[PDB]
Amino acid sequence: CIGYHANNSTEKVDTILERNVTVTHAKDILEKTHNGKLCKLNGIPPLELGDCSIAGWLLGNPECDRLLSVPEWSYIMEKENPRDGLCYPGSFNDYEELKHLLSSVKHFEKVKILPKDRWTQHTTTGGSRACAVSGNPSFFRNMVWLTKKGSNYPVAKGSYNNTSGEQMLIIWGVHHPIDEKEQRTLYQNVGTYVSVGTSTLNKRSTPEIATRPKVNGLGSRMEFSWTLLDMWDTINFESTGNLIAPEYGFKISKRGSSGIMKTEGTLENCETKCQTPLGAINTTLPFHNVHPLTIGECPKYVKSEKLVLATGLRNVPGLFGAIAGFIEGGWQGMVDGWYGYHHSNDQGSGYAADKESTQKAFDGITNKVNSVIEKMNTQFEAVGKEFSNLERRLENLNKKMEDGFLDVWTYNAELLVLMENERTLDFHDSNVKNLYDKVRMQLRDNVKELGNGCFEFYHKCDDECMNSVKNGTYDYPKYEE
Amino acid sequence: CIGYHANNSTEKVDTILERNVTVTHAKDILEKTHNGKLCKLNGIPPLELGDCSIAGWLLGNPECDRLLSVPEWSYIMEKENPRDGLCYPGSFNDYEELKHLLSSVKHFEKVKILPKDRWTQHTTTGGSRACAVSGNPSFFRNMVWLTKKGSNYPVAKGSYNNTSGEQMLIIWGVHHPIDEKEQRTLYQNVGTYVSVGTSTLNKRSTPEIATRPKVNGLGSRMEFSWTLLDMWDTINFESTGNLIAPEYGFKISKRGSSGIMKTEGTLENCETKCQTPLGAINTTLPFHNVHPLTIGECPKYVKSEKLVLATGLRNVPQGLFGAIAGFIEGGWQGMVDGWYGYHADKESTQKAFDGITNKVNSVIEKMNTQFEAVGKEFSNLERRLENLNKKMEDGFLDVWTYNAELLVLMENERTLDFHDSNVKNLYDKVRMQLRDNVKELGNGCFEFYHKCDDECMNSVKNGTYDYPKYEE
Amino acid sequence: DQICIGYHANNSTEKVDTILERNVTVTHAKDILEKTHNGKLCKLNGIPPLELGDCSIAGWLLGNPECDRLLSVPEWSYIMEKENPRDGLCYPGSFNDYEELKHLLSSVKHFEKVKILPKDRWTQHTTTGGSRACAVSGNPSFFRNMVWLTKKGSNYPVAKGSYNNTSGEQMLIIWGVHHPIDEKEQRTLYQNVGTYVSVGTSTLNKRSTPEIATRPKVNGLGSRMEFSWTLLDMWDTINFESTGNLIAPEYGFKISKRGSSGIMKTEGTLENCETKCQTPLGAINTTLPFHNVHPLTIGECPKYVKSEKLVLATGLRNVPQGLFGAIAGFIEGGWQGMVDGWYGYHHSNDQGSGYAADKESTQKAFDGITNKVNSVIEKMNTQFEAVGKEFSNLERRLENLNKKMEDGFLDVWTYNAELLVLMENERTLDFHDSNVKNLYDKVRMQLRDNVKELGNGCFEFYHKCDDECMNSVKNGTYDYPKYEEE
Repeated sequence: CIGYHANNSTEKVDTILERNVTVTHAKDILEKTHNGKLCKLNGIPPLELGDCSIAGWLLGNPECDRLLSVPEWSYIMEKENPRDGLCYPGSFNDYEELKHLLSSVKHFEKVKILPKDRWTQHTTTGGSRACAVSGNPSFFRNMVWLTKKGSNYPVAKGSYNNTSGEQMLIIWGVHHPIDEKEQRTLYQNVGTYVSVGTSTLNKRSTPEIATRPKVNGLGSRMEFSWTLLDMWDTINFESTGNLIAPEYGFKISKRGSSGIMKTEGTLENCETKCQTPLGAINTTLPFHNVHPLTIGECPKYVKSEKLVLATGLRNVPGLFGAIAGFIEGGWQGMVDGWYGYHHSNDQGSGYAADKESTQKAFDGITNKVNSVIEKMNTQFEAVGKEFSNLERRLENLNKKMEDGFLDVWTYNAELLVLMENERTLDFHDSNVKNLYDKVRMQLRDNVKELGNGCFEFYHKCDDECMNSVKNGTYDYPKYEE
Repeated sequence: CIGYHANNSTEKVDTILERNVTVTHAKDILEKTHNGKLCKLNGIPPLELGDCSIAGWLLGNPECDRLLSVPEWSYIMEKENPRDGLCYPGSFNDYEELKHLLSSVKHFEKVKILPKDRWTQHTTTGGSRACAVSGNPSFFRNMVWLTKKGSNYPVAKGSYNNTSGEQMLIIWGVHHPIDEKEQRTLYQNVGTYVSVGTSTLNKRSTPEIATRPKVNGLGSRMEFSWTLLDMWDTINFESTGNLIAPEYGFKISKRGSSGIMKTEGTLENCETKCQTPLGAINTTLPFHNVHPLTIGECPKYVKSEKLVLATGLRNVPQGLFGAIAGFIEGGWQGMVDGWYGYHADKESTQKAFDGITNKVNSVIEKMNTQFEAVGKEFSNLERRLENLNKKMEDGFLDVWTYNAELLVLMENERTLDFHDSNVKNLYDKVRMQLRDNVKELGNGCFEFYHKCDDECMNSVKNGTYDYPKYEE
Repeated sequence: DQICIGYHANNSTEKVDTILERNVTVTHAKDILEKTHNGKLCKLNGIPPLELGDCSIAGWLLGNPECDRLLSVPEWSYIMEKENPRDGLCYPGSFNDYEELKHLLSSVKHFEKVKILPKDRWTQHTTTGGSRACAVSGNPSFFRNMVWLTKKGSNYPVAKGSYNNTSGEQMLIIWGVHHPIDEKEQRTLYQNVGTYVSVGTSTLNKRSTPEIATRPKVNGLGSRMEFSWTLLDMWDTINFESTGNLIAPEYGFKISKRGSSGIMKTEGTLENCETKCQTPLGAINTTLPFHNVHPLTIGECPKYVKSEKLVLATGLRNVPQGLFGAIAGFIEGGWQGMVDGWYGYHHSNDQGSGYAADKESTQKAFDGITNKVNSVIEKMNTQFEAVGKEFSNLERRLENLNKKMEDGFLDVWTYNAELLVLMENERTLDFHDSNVKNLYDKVRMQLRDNVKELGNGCFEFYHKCDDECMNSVKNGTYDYPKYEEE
């Protein structure tokens, strides 16, 4: 008797042609588990900003004083709406761009470039209530609010030749008052400007005085801008009022660039190739469905709940008419493989598997499952991008495209599972119909072929004769009836 | 005798291996029909701008006075080149952005915020020939052209604390003259400015006086800008010349955001989940090819003329398993109660049918679809970006086409073979019952060596043949 | 006597993979991955590239004196720049909306330089302005295409100039603003101090103020020149007005276009060939749906894939000395001797041995495999893309959107094409298997009684089978007067 395997499994797969088909074995290829943790990424921690905006951190909001601050990070953790941004109300030009620039960094060191001391001739102690330090009027630790000394504001000049050996991120500001009287109180002079130069940059701001609602009590604003100073290049500042000067610069070496992850949680010291806001993924499968906003090298994100490839055969405690066919059902007793024999022997009967054809099948199904997994390229993407109020169009271009790929990968992967499942079942069917044939063509005359996949022997068949058939050696002196 | 179905069908499908193969049955999965109509979208009408640009509508070009104007729309209809834009020649900063913002809205109400009356101290009646109303010099209904009263233009001040309860779209302008003499005629003062403040916004414009060609007769221009005032926030205006002030604001609640559809036609009161400039699509198929510029939840747009899945079997009036068009040479037009039968096996016709039903569903149902706008807006200095969009839409067009074309072809070859296997299997089931008792003819017939009356014949269709026969 | 059904075999050591096996030697194959260029840069659809040598588009247009002798054609299809052209803005500066201008100029139907505000006519201002940095044979010179307006005597009267665009095509006009480092350099050149540079057309309205500021020296100058551009519509007028610091255009550029393409970063030079699809390593003259030459193509190209080989199997498994159990199955091995097709017979009898091929079923199979290989190739849409885009320093986010997307498509096409080859390979092998198991059956059902079926795909005849009887089996005509022996 020739037959196939069967077992306690209630696992269901779909094919193109049927659904809810119970199968002896399966392998889900949809990665759906995270570890609830935020982790290092390829051996390097994230910059952890707690509830500080990258603006507060850099500018040095006094409320950011005690942040981790590492010399090298791989992504950046912000909260969605950090609260601690520009304590003195304002704005920051090309902000989203700076954030992408800082998102990943090889080395990042703060360095004093235009020391506060040296601004003799101007007042340096300027501060506002809104940036309070223990109930005391303070200011952005990293900047210098240049105001009038006595009743005089001589041209302000300062420069810095970038010798540090790395490119440097320098940030500066312009103060916009609400009053041509606040303008005099601080700067005396009225028609002022704030000029800034390097080998590549040339900007000249004029203060824009204008009535404005109060934000943190102030109606005035401070407008910050930035630039990268190349190695061996010089930044030149010159103002006759309203300059907010940098005290420090930031050595910045990089790297490859990444992206910002919007989360509440905190670094937990683990390791992952692929980080998501719900947790890291340590996986090898080509698809996942944890969360869309990953950072690292991830499987393709898909809108699926399950992608269950069938590996084993139909479970029956096809296209070649054998499994669930002329061989009506499977054998739970044969457990040493997928296909096998049973024989009726007067010395006793039992369950022997064709290991030769179980090896073939198994090596094939292994290869199928590998094909599907290994041909899938994966590279380091950031996925979550930053956009301003005047970039909705662009933000949505990004969205239309991420949505575009979501649909491709879902349809393709869903169908891939279904087409390949119907193939597996049939492969198992063909393997059994072929075994049945191999056997049949050895016997012929000498057996009544029962039609349920059994052969009744017309002669005596002792164990040696039975192994002769599993051997592929049946031959063949018979005799009878 | 075992055999398969046949019929009058001349419908052709392709497979990977053959082409132009006549099949008993087929199901095109390419949606290629619209209804020539523009319709509501998910129960909500489009904003219908006629031939008004969003700039004219908002600014209130007098030529836009009588527009539909609904409190909630789902997309926006403009003509390609609306003609009625900035009747007083100029420009509008961040325009494309404003249009995307207005493309879809949950609630949109105009509201008077800085009433014309209250600008005592300045002249308010300013108008130009170019914005004529019945041959009469007029202006943007929604704005206030502040000029000098007598020979004096005192600082202009105005504010508005946004109490409406929704976020508000406020628009303002700056006038650039062509003459330091036009500049005096209207404003007296020469070194003027136009300052604007909110919690988040802070802008100060200076008028740029400069000789310029005439557009609508004027060489001067008006440069408009906008902002969204948050709830409970205040906008502050202050000018010493050249301000074009808003009279109204726009309450604007939204929503989800959509896009603008460039058409000539008009809303016809129907319903659709998916609108295209040629008409709406009421379809369930995963692919269409009506038009690239859809809005809504649509099938994937493909560069195909037909995607015809084969559902029935090869039509052979008079495969991979050697039965259909094989040892059983041709099909039977006589057997019409199913696909396979004797001389129909409803049991195996049901199996087959349920499978082919599932095939056709698999292909249709696994296709995700979501609300996309497709048609985007770009300025003259955004060609690079516009073309990024195009390279990508092109990118997806190629994927979906290649994939869907191949998908049809791979799955067709499978269907034919599936039918072939179904028949070779029927043939076998029967054969293994008879054996001895019949000469197997080889054309799929069995000649009985004994007598086979109707009960004996049902015994074979039953699966019950058994089996007292000793005849030769 | 005895007949025999079998399949083809040969000297081939070509391996394909399927979903189920790998490294499977096959009689025949067809790689569908285009991996060869011709090391050359070519015309594109019958039109040359603009060849900038080592000039930036800024230097070329502005007319850096170091760009004087460039090819300059009236119509190009893409643009060749070197990566870092060296000859850019010889007088240090910047150029607004530069990346956009480059995309605009990347492909052009007609492009003619035309003198619009002739140098002569700026009576009242000095015109000979030059700088050491733009030297011509050791002589202080300037951008050939611009006019450095400075003071005459000690007076700089308002500068005015206009041009009504009559040329008949849209015109690319470029202008500049000079930013000095000194309210003393500002006086030396322009006398006046609170100056401006105003520019107007039907659509454009810009007013620049010079920004004076201490700055590092670049090419020795601390001052800078900031250029901007616009397109003047037909019949429209550009108005210039300045009280100092204008760098005026002498020429305009008639520009008709077209369709727009992109810029190719290369070192080599145009070699006069032809290609529908150009890559920085060379042109591709191919018809296959995928290639892997280089990502930065321009023209109509196959989909770029991360593959080394995409080898479709066309012929059958090679077995010198499947899913239907025939090939590499009950018919244990293949025949190198049968060379007139894929499947055939061996018929042995007292008139000779000798292989026949079943040409009927070899034609079927071959027409099918031909169609397979065409399906895969022909259903692949292809259109004109540029692929290589231009982005400024403040556009890194955008540049990377482009990258994430090109990367997005790279993964789709690779996974899909890799898998496509594998799924279809397993289908071909099986298809050949089925063709043979079917031949074996067709034959078997004719014979029956009259032969011992050997089980290795041979039939030993129980009667005499002369050549006519053998052709009767290949014919499909075996019939059938035999009652030996028995």
